[PDB]
Amino acid sequence: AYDMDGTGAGSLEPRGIKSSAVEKDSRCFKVTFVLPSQSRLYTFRELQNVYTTKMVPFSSWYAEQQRIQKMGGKILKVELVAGGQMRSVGNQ
Amino acid sequence: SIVTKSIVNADAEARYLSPGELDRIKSFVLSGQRRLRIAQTLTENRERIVKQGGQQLFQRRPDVVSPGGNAYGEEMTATCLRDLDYYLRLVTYGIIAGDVTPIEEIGLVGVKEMYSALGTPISGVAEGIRCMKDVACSLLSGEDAAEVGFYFDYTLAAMQ
Amino acid sequence: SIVTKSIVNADAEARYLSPGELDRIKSFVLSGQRRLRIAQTLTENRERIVKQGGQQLFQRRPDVVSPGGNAYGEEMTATCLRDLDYYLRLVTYGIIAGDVTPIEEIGLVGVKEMYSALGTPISGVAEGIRCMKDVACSLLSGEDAAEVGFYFDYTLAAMQ
Amino acid sequence: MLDAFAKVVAQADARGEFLSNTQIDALSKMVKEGNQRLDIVNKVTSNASAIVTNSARALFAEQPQLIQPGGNAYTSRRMAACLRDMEIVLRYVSYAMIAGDSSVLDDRCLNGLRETYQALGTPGSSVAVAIQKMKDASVALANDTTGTPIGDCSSLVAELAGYFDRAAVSVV
Amino acid sequence: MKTPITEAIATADNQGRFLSNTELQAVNGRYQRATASLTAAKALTGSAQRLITGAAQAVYNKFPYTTQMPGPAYASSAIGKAKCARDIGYYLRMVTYCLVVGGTGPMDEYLVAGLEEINRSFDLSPSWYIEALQYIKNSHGLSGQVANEANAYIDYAINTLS
Amino acid sequence: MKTPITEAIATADNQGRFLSNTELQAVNGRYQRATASLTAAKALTGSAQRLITGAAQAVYNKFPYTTQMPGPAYASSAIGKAKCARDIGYYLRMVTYCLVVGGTGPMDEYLVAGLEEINRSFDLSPSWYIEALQYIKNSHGLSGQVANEANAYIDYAINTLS
Amino acid sequence: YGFSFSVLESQVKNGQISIKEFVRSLGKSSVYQKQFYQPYVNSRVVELAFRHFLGRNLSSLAEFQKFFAILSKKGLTGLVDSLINSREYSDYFNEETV
Amino acid sequence: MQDAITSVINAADVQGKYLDANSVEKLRGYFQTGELRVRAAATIAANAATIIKEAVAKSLLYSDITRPGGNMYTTRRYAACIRDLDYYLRYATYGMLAGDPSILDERVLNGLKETYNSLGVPIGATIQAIQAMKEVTGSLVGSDAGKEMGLYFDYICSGLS
Amino acid sequence: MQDAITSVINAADVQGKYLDANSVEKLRGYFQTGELRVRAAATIAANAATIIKEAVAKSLLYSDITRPGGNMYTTRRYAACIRDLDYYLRYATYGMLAGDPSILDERVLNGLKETYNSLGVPIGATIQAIQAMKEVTGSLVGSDAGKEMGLYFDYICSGLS
Amino acid sequence: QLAPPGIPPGEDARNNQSLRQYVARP
Amino acid sequence: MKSVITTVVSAADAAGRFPSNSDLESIQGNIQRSAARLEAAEKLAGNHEAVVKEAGDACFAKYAYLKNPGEAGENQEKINKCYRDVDHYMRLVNYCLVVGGTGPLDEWGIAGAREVYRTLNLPTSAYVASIAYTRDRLCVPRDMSAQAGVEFSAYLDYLINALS
Ligand SMILES: C=CC1=C(C)[C@@H](Cc2[nH]c(/C=C3N=C(/C=C4\NC(=O)[C@H](C)[C@H]4CC)C(C)=C\3CCC(=O)O)c(CCC(=O)O)c2C)NC1=O
Ligand SMILES: C=CC1=C(C)[C@@H](Cc2[nH]c(/C=C3N=C(/C=C4\NC(=O)[C@H](C)[C@H]4CC)C(C)=C\3CCC(=O)O)c(CCC(=O)O)c2C)NC1=O
Ligand SMILES: C=CC1=C(C)[C@@H](Cc2[nH]c(/C=C3N=C(/C=C4\NC(=O)[C@H](C)[C@H]4CC)C(C)=C\3CCC(=O)O)c(CCC(=O)O)c2C)NC1=O
Ligand SMILES: C=CC1=C(C)[C@@H](Cc2[nH]c(/C=C3N=C(/C=C4\NC(=O)[C@H](C)[C@H]4CC)C(C)=C\3CCC(=O)O)c(CCC(=O)O)c2C)NC1=O
Ligand SMILES: C=CC1=C(C)[C@@H](Cc2[nH]c(/C=C3N=C(/C=C4\NC(=O)[C@H](C)[C@H]4CC)C(C)=C\3CCC(=O)O)c(CCC(=O)O)c2C)NC1=O
Ligand SMILES: CCC1=C(C)/C(=C/C2=NC(=C\c3[nH]c(/C=C4\NC(=O)[C@H](C)[C@H]4CC)c(C)c3CCC(=O)O)/C(CCC(=O)O)=C2C)NC1=O
Ligand SMILES: CCC1=C(C)/C(=C/C2=NC(=C\c3[nH]c(/C=C4\NC(=O)[C@H](C)[C@H]4CC)c(C)c3CCC(=O)O)/C(CCC(=O)O)=C2C)NC1=O
Ligand SMILES: CCC1=C(C)/C(=C/C2=NC(=C\c3[nH]c(/C=C4\NC(=O)[C@H](C)[C@H]4CC)c(C)c3CCC(=O)O)/C(CCC(=O)O)=C2C)NC1=O
Ligand SMILES: CCC1=C(C)/C(=C/C2=NC(=C\c3[nH]c(/C=C4\NC(=O)[C@H](C)[C@H]4CC)c(C)c3CCC(=O)O)/C(CCC(=O)O)=C2C)NC1=O
Ligand SMILES: CCC1=C(C)/C(=C/C2=NC(=C\c3[nH]c(/C=C4\NC(=O)[C@H](C)[C@H]4CC)c(C)c3CCC(=O)O)/C(CCC(=O)O)=C2C)NC1=O
Ligand SMILES: CCC1=C(C)/C(=C/C2=NC(=C\c3[nH]c(/C=C4\NC(=O)[C@H](C)[C@H]4CC)c(C)c3CCC(=O)O)/C(CCC(=O)O)=C2C)NC1=O
Ligand SMILES: CCC1=C(C)/C(=C/C2=NC(=C\c3[nH]c(/C=C4\NC(=O)[C@H](C)[C@H]4CC)c(C)c3CCC(=O)O)/C(CCC(=O)O)=C2C)NC1=O
Repeated sequence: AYDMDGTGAGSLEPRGIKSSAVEKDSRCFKVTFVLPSQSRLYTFRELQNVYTTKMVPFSSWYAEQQRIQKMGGKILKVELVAGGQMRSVGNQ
Repeated sequence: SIVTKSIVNADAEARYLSPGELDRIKSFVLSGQRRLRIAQTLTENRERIVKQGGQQLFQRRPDVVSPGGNAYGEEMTATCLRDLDYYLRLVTYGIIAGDVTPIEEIGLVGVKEMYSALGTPISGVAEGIRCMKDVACSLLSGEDAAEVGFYFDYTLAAMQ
Repeated sequence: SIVTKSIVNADAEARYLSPGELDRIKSFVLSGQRRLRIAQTLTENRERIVKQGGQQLFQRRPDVVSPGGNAYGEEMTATCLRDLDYYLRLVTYGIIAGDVTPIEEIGLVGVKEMYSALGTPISGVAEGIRCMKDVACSLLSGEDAAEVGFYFDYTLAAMQ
Repeated sequence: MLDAFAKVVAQADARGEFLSNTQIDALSKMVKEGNQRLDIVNKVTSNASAIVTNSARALFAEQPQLIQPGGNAYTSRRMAACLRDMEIVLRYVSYAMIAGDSSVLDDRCLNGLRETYQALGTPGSSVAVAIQKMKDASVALANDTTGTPIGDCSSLVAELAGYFDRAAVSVV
Repeated sequence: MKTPITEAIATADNQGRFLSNTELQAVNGRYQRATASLTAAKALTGSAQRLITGAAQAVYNKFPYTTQMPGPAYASSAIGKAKCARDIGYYLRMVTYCLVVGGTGPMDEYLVAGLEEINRSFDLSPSWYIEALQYIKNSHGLSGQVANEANAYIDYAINTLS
Repeated sequence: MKTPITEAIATADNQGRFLSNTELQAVNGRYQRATASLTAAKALTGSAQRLITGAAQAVYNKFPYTTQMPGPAYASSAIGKAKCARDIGYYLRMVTYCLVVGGTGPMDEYLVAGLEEINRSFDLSPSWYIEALQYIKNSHGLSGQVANEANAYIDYAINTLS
Repeated sequence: YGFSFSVLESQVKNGQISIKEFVRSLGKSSVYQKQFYQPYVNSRVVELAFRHFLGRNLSSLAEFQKFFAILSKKGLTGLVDSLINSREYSDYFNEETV
Repeated sequence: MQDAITSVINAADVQGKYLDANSVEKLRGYFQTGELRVRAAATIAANAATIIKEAVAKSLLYSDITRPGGNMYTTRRYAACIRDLDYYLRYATYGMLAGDPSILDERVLNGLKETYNSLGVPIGATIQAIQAMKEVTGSLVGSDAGKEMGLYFDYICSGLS
Repeated sequence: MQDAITSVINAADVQGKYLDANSVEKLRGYFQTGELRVRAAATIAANAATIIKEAVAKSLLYSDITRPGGNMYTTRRYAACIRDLDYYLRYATYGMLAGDPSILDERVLNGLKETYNSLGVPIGATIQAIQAMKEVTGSLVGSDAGKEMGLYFDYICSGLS
Repeated sequence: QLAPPGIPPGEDARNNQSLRQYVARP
Repeated sequence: MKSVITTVVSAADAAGRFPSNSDLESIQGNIQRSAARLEAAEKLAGNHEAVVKEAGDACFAKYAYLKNPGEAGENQEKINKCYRDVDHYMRLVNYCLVVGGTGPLDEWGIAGAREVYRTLNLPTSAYVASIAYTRDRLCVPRDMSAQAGVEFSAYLDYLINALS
């Protein structure tokens, strides 16, 4: 279901990205960032634009924001376009 | 509620609501008169449902209240009953919403992280909700006790 | 049916069924007595529901039966009514299954590929099902006509 | 048997009180409803044969064990007595709708009807299904226009549903 | 239950008296007639499916509209054709019950009492059942006093429908 | 005869008292509704032959066996056709009598008392007379409360036939 | 089969979401899980995920157990989000290349 | 994404209090109209294609956005419209059932007027299409149900403006 | 993935005929037990962890698969068991509601015995765990409900054998 | 429910009976 | 907007008085009469495209000479404008039933109409053939209620009395 079942350290599925997203979450951000690949010079793949602006969901913004810095990216701006704040029920 | 997730179900599928979805929103709102009566019973029985709820909880789990238990002393025992007042409140929300969606994103999502991080035995708080369930279903008829008890055991399932 | 996709919904989410899902499987099976009566009405009225169904279809779309129409002659007109007997049968399945899941994977998924590949005007067969709907809802009360008509218009929606 | 107007007077006389001005205006708006109440009673008696014979036909389709040999509604006399009880209950519910009070319905239709069906062995839960099938067959026939002017009859149809529910819990 | 046995008991019990020879003679006439009655009850039973399926076809050949009209009251679908042959087997089963008992008692309570309220409500026509009972009279294939005992309870049913 | 006037007299004469305001209001309501009922009866009278020829033809279209089958009960010959347009005119005339009087009185005394006995004897079907009455309910051309008064007595006769 | 994701072709043709967003939403769709999730086992679902959202087969045994336990605990919506949010997706395809 | 019950529970929860008489008073008001909304959402599902065909033919069918140079000329651009109008008639149906317009701005309104300005879609003709679509929707569901479904159409038109 | 209603509709559809008296006769039989299955699936959802804790302690807790060298020694291997037993108690709950074991072989049974042989998982101890898990499940849901839930456990045990 | 047996509903005689002279209905 | 409010707050404002009991009583009539006149505002709105279609062709069935060249309805565009104008007059009658008086007719349709119909050479008798056909197509308890047919007709022949 959601990503906070009871998993933490020392648990059977591997220790990973745990987001505070509810059941079928409907909140999503509008993020903007550059993310240079830092791996094209030994792989020699084709080049793709690294400056992107896209709507990521609340269910997986934290994983994406945690990963964009993994590969040296810089986050220029993020906002919560869709969803409420301090909302107990209704994020579903 | 059943209205909001029957929508977001058909929302994701790029379609409207089927008869299977619209004959149940219909069936739920005619059920709404009976739901408020059930939640009205638990609303002003929280004095007995909570206090007798913590009654059986300490008789079944004296460790948590004994010296060394998490709810030891005048202080923690008050908060020991405070959480039961919380979860008894969320069950009143689930009965009126016709689903554990209110109980889902309040008191259930990531609950093991909180209680593990508070040092509280999560199995102990599960025992507390079960003791409240026998008090709650003892206050209602058989047709209602299949509902009010029905939301407690979901909270029991997610709390372990 | 409502039972099988309420399961596969909660199946994918790694969880059991909520009260919102189990109070509707419960609500559907008590509805099962009334569903078989409704499907029993359409079962042995297919002689009139189909033949009067193709009645208004040709009066509203004489092109399809005129010389050059897809259902021209003694042959195609018989198959012209055969498809209406199919779709009238699937509506009896959807009423008993409480959902268009039987109608979904039979007669709806990829239906435009078939009728486009047969040369049949897909809008014409949509007109045929609408003519059957007025005959079907004329055979039942208002409480039932909100269901039997309810499955036809879903078939109308997916068929265009 | 007393109607909705005499129910107010019967309560005021046991207090020894005149009717106050907020009680007369609650009775002057029952007169204002008026024609809408007689339109409901006209619509459920003009179709009174069709309400019973359709709800009966829809009751043995859902419960086919009633008309099997050994069922409670298998013979000519036991089938005719089944359609008879539904016409009696529908008759007294329309008496309570024109009165505005369920007094005539439980005075002389519902007193001892539960203990009658226990004596005969009639399944009283299946009799309640038949009252509910007559309920929505006449609720749906109350709120269709078909010769009436357009307006709000929502509180009177909710009142008519209450008499059908009172008869359906006083039978099992 | 109109039996010759129970009409004798009810005659003596109306005046609070024992069974005299007025009553023992009435139940003597049941026993003399019971030989011909019990042989008709076996013959109508043993050829029941031939008579039920034959008489259901006899209604469709005289009233062809009952297999063509749309509605729940007619035998145009397979549901209505199954409820038609159910009724013909109800009429034949009552006739063999009367031949076993001796009098027109089983079909009075089980068949005739309440019947015209049913045909008026469910829009069933009693001329269909007269035509079906006319077939069983002409085709049970019996003779003698065995046939006269069987034809009397068939003609008793025709007079109630007419 | 059942009338709002005579039912007020009969409920006071049964109790043995003078006509109070309980009874003066039941005949006041008969006088308010009398203007709608008398326009509904003048229109059904002046278009009677159109409604009689049309309603009889509306039965021969739904039930075409009634113009086919031999026998005295059916409208096959010209004699059975003349006895059918006479039966429709009896049902229509009792409706205009009930509108004039103000209640279901003339069709109780003259038509529906004994109606199920003369239908079963002469082998007439009540479904023939229902379809003849559904035509008049759909073809009188009345509007509003004038049609509410006419369709209230048409719907009353359909309930006794069914 | 005349299928349609008009909302997703909307939000990708305008550039409101990436191809990676359009691919992830396709994975959590119900026309997908009816196709490649319901008829199979969680074991077989993991390998069929790699052929679709990564363009390659599983590599090792530990790469199975990491991704089986995720699907074991979060189902389809937890598995496809754990592939689309990996680094190996981003190195080959970030936001624009199918 | 909150319905009327979710919004009532949120406001009653956000103060930490139980559902008092005022919170349940609105909830009873929503359950009374629960029967009206389903039948309103019933017929709208049936006549979805017919309503959109009626709106475009009544508002912007023959105007010069339809002709060459207008904003709706090419078949891809015309086909995007009825795809686009389908969401307005669909999401408005969701707001009519949920009894709360939170789903509209959550999933429709945000980034919408900022998107049409990017594409150059005329907001003026868009609102009149929705207004005409609101006019036909009051035809089907009736007066009060049209008042309910119409209450979310102009919510889209207001924010999209 | 078919329930009892889906299987009844399929067989009645596969011959192209309507739902006759025999097809509806079984459907009425399924609707009669609809009330029993939900309450059976209700309590099983509540006592999911308790049932699995009871089965392993009653069947294979102290056997030498639990000790070193046994098939369940390491904590990863022990933790895989209760994860693995959770599916059997969960999918059996789905079969109990759907009234048809098609979901089991569709999503559990296929490639299962062929997988345990690969890992070297003892099929003998697995079935006895499910048998013990079937025994405790009859405790909670009652006799006839245990007969229903038990009817799908041995279906897993039969095919897994 | 209803009235008790025989009692015409609405014409009860114990409506505004005083408590000091009230007699319990058998 | 000549209405029931804007006569009692236009005469009180010219007098310089507060709304007294003579002016609160006038809006009590706006609660009893408006139960009927909004029903004729609702039936006319839900069936407007069939009323003008049934009414606008009676302009051309009676006067068939309009399709002659040189006359008013001579081509395609001028026929569509002639059906447009009867939709306008049927829209202001829907606006006048929901206002309460003849406000949207006396300001928006009537005032200046005798100067545009003479300048553009439109026959104003052709307009009242379409409106008086709509008054006589009105079945009183079938179209609407008995009272709502009074309110809808009394704005219709007021519009006829304005154009003639
Ligand atoms: C003796 C025979 C007799 C009757 C059978 C009734 C029927 C009846 N009802 C109304 C009058 C009415 N009837 C209704 C009723 C309804 N409107 C609806 O939309 C619902 C479908 C239905 C509710 C049941 C309403 C709302 C009015 C008020 C008229 C209006 O405001 O338009 C009138 C006319 C009153 C008038 O306009 O002056 C009559 C005669 N009254 C009688 O005297
Ligand atoms: C001199 C002192 C004196 C009194 C105090 C009353 C005491 C009293 N109350 C009631 C009677 C009653 N008392 C109540 C009381 C209540 N209703 C509720 O729902 C709450 C429990 C509570 C309001 C605060 C009710 C409902 C009845 C009616 C019982 C019935 O008719 O079934 C009766 C029976 C007779 C009757 O019908 O009135 C009597 C004797 N009478 C007296 O003469
Ligand atoms: C010609 C002059 C004229 C008036 C002065 C008003 C008079 C008036 N007020 C109300 C009636 C009312 N008035 C109020 C208003 C209030 N109550 C409160 O507690 C608040 C202090 C205040 C709110 C501002 C309420 C709540 C009602 C009852 C509900 C209602 O009828 O709307 C009623 C209906 C009930 C009745 O019959 O009395 C009338 C006629 N109407 C008129 O036609
Ligand atoms: C909002 C205002 C409004 C109205 C005034 C009516 C007006 C009206 N009635 C009819 C249509 C009709 N109107 C009538 C009624 C009658 N025919 C007569 O000659 C009698 C005078 C009267 C009996 C009461 C009939 C019988 C029809 C159908 C056949 C016909 O066109 O005459 C039509 C043509 C479209 C249709 O078929 O409905 C129109 C516009 N409808 C509306 O929406
Ligand atoms: C506010 C309310 C309102 C109205 C009442 C109308 C009134 C009106 N009509 C026309 C304009 C017109 N009106 C007509 C109408 C008719 N000629 C005929 O053939 C028939 C006799 C008749 C219709 C049945 C025609 C043909 C024109 C165009 C005149 C022209 O082009 O010469 C114009 C000039 C501008 C234009 O529309 O082109 C105006 C103001 N318009 C409004 O906005
Ligand atoms: C590694 C660097 C890094 C950080 C720090 C980070 C933070 C971060 N904190 C979040 C939420 C949150 N953070 C909090 C925190 C708090 N509430 C309080 O009252 C306190 C003041 C505070 C705790 C100290 C809460 C309550 C949420 C949930 C908000 C919501 O559900 O709306 C979220 C949203 C998604 C999620 O949690 O799954 C992110 C991404 N991400 C990162 O990559
Ligand atoms: C259960 C879902 C389902 C459907 C609907 C279905 C349709 C179907 N329609 C067919 C033919 C046909 N269908 C039509 C139909 C029509 N002509 C018209 O004018 C009308 C618009 C329309 C009918 C209302 C005609 C004319 C043919 C024969 C075409 C030919 O011979 O080339 C055929 C080929 C012949 C056959 O095997 O029957 C199939 C398979 N099969 C299915 O399994
Ligand atoms: C106060 C007004 C009043 C009522 C309402 C009333 C009912 C009443 N219903 C009866 C029987 C009956 N009632 C039913 C009705 C049903 N059984 C079923 O299976 C169905 C579920 C249901 C209706 C469809 C049947 C079948 C009988 C006959 C029982 C028998 O003869 O054994 C009897 C037994 C006498 C008889 O045969 O007529 C009475 C007295 N009596 C009254 O005085
Ligand atoms: C043991 C004594 C007994 C008798 C006599 C009896 C008759 C009987 N026949 C009935 C219906 C029926 N009877 C028929 C029979 C026919 N319709 C035709 O067109 C054919 C010509 C004809 C066959 C000869 C049909 C089609 C129905 C169904 C009518 C309906 O359900 O509306 C019904 C209505 C309730 C039901 O469906 O069971 C009764 C009570 N029931 C009894 O318990
Ligand atoms: C004023 C109250 C009143 C009523 C209701 C009434 C009915 C009535 N209709 C009769 C006959 C009849 N009724 C019909 C009518 C029909 N048969 C058909 O085929 C058609 C479908 C249908 C007409 C539409 C026929 C043909 C007869 C002659 C039957 C016979 O002579 O056996 C008879 C037999 C006596 C006679 O020969 O005149 C009576 C008493 N008589 C009355 O005085
Ligand atoms: C669910 C909330 C939501 C909305 C509303 C939405 C709109 C949206 N409308 C679009 C285009 C468009 N929209 C229109 C619409 C119109 N042209 C006109 O003249 C009219 C005024 C109007 C119809 C009412 C057209 C023509 C395009 C194509 C533009 C182009 O190809 O440049 C696009 C570009 C991509 C695509 O259509 O695939 C998006 C994303 N997306 C969303 O997620
Ligand atoms: C939903 C249908 C389904 C099933 C049943 C399933 C089973 C399954 N069981 C596994 C392992 C395992 N299963 C067990 C189980 C046991 N050891 C014992 O002694 C007992 C007899 C038994 C417990 C009852 C163990 C110990 C492993 C780990 C094996 C290893 O690490 O080598 C694995 C390897 C990957 C992993 O666990 O992450 C799969 C895929 N997969 C499915 O999709």
